[PDB]
Amino acid sequence: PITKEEKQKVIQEFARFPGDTGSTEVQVALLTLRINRLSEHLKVHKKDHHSHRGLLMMVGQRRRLLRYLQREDPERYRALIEKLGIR
Amino acid sequence: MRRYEVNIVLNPNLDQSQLALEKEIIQRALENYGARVEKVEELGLRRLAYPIAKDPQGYFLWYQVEMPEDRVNDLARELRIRDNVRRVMVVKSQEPFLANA
Amino acid sequence: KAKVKATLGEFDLRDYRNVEVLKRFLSETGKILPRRRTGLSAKEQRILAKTIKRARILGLLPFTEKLVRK
Amino acid sequence: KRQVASGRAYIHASYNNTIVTITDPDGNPITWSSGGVIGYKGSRKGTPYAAQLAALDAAKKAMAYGMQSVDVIVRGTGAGREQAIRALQASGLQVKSIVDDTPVPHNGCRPKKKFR
RNA sequence: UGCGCAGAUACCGGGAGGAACGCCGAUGGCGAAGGCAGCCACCUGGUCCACCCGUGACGCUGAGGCGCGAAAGCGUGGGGAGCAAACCGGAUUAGAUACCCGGGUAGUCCACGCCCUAAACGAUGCGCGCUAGGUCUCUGGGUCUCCUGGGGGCCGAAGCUAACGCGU
Ligand SMILES: [Mg+2]
Ligand SMILES: [Mg+2]
Ligand SMILES: [Mg+2]
Ligand SMILES: [Mg+2]
Ligand SMILES: [Mg+2]
Ligand SMILES: [Mg+2]
Ligand SMILES: [Mg+2]
Ligand SMILES: [Mg+2]
Ligand SMILES: [Mg+2]
Ligand SMILES: [Mg+2]
Ligand SMILES: [Mg+2]
Ligand SMILES: [Mg+2]
Ligand SMILES: [Mg+2]
Ligand SMILES: [Mg+2]
Ligand SMILES: [Mg+2]
Ligand SMILES: [Mg+2]
Ligand SMILES: [Mg+2]
Ligand SMILES: [Mg+2]
Ligand SMILES: [Mg+2]
Ligand SMILES: [Mg+2]
Ligand SMILES: [Mg+2]
Ligand SMILES: [Mg+2]
Ligand SMILES: [Mg+2]
Ligand SMILES: [Mg+2]
Ligand SMILES: [Mg+2]
Ligand SMILES: [Mg+2]
Ligand SMILES: [Mg+2]
Ligand SMILES: [Mg+2]
Ligand SMILES: [Mg+2]
Ligand SMILES: [Mg+2]
Ligand SMILES: [Mg+2]
Ligand SMILES: [Mg+2]
Ligand SMILES: [Mg+2]
Ligand SMILES: [Mg+2]
Repeated sequence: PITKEEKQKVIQEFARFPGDTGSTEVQVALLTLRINRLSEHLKVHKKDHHSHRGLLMMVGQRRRLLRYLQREDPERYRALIEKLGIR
Repeated sequence: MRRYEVNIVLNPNLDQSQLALEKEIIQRALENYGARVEKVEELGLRRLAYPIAKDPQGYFLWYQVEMPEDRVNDLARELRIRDNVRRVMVVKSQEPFLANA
Repeated sequence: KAKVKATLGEFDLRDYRNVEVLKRFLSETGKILPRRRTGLSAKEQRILAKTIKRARILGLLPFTEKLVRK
Repeated sequence: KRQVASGRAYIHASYNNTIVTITDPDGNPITWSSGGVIGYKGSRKGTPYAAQLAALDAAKKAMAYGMQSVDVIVRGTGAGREQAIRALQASGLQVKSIVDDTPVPHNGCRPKKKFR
């Protein structure tokens, strides 16, 4: 799955300051981690639709957070995008 | 890794040569699959509740291991290959849920 | 009639290898006794079912028996 | 011509018939009777009377082979399943034990429309 | 009708193969719906509770679109035990193109691709806020006769309804 080790590695990579766990950046990072885990899981297991729902919703939430960061401070949006390689 | 329990039931007719053979065969398989053995319980001769392979008894082995998860299934395959090995069941270890405590 | 949990000690509901205790939860036949007769909780029965089935695959507890009566 | 003197008596009891087999302790049969073996032909075969007379015919056929001790196995439900046992007891055969081994599936095979 | 002297049925032993999981089993659980019951392991989605830690309105709905979608049915290749449309018989009957009985092909199962319906039902769209309680239950937490969340039920305040009824 996704152990707390990998998790904290990601949170700590994207934290806007130490002790930050709820940044929009940290959020879209974590989201995109599970997104890629799920998509790789769905390259095989194509016939598993009930998880595929999970993925649709995840991309939804990711795009809402990104659409927020775009509106508020676009510079950090471009930094995040360029760091994760999205869009 | 995770920590599992390997139950193995084999034919209760083996002399010392064959039993030592099947057992060190299980050792070798576990080595090849990367299983660190934390403890072992050799129960041995036990009357089965029903005939298995027409044999009314079974020789019981219980292992507690820690090993890579993605290698569990393959491991079980490798175990069931032996003729003398009759039951293979690997279970993920669990906390001993008490009742009537 | 007394219930099984009532007349029993502190036992591990998850241990599939303990036949001496599990055999207390089967009927005359190999069936699993309802919670009305076992005195277990919803969760407790849910766990017992699985551990009994695991033990049945090991040849430790039977799948079914024969009724000696009638 | 065998002299088993002890064995098994199987009561197969359906709603359309009751038939009795009598075997040695290893399961191999000796003699048997049924609802049609005695005179009855139609629905009258599944009656408990026919169960009695079938049981007794088979028990007398067991006497000549020397049967005294008998273990009774019972498969099925139906009229005269009990009546066949009660006939088996007063048959002069000492009944060692009685078991119900009626085969029930674990929901494996789809039954006929009649049974759903 | 059918099967049985080429020895069936009933019984014991060995073997093959397909399908479905008895008891647990619930008035129970999970899921967005369709739906999901042997067991083990792997991958994997949702959801709930406690802490009050982080972001700072990022929210709700949602025409189009896209994905899912019981059964039946369609295509190719498998498979094929039991059941079983069509169909072949036997009965019943005024007739029997049926209910009942003996058979039996598709199909029911697998893979991959179609099809997109339904009493697809809670015949009750989604989200939030407010409005007595009592009782049964599933599952968390707690200073654990109880208190406090989240589901599933039954009575019922205020109120609503044509009425039946609905009623945190
Ligand atoms: Mg083997
Ligand atoms: Mg008859
Ligand atoms: Mg009755
Ligand atoms: Mg039915
Ligand atoms: Mg003939
Ligand atoms: Mg003929
Ligand atoms: Mg012929
Ligand atoms: Mg047989
Ligand atoms: Mg087989
Ligand atoms: Mg075949
Ligand atoms: Mg049930
Ligand atoms: Mg705060
Ligand atoms: Mg602030
Ligand atoms: Mg929505
Ligand atoms: Mg739409
Ligand atoms: Mg469909
Ligand atoms: Mg279908
Ligand atoms: Mg087809
Ligand atoms: Mg075909
Ligand atoms: Mg048929
Ligand atoms: Mg038919
Ligand atoms: Mg006809
Ligand atoms: Mg006619
Ligand atoms: Mg008429
Ligand atoms: Mg429905
Ligand atoms: Mg409305
Ligand atoms: Mg929503
Ligand atoms: Mg309530
Ligand atoms: Mg508590
Ligand atoms: Mg629900
Ligand atoms: Mg409630
Ligand atoms: Mg009123
Ligand atoms: Mg009401
Ligand atoms: Mg409120």
